[PDB]
Amino acid sequence: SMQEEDTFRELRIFLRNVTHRLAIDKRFRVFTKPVDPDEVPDYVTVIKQPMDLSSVISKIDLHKYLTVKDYLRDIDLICSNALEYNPDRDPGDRLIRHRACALRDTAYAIIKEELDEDFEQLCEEIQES
Ligand SMILES: CC(=O)c1csc(NC(=O)C(C)(C)N)n1
Repeated sequence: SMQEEDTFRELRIFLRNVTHRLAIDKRFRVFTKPVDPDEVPDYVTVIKQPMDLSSVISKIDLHKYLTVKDYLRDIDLICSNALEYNPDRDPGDRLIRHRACALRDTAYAIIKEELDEDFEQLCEEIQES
């Protein structure tokens, strides 16, 4: 529909504003861009679906997210990716995991405070239709 395309447009604008805000936070600078193939050689070893905030922006612009739940699955995957690639006790692996979870917490907190439940409900009923 033309009204249903309005509400997906509204969704994307929201997901873009949220995503921009994770991305400009110093704590999450390591989640902004794909991991450098030189800087970290053995990443593509044990992480099978890389995900990062710039790829999330590109999935929005490509109309890949029809609901917030679908967006959050990709934030979950960033956080989940970081915990899996940094499982050691080291201070380097604990700084990264803490940042990851603070990314997840911030994303969910921003949505809980600023996305009307009903708006998300309408997004799911259109997608489910
Ligand atoms: C994106 C991500 O999960 C990531 C990027 S670099 C890194 N962590 C490390 O390179 C050390 C060895 C410091 N733990 N994690």
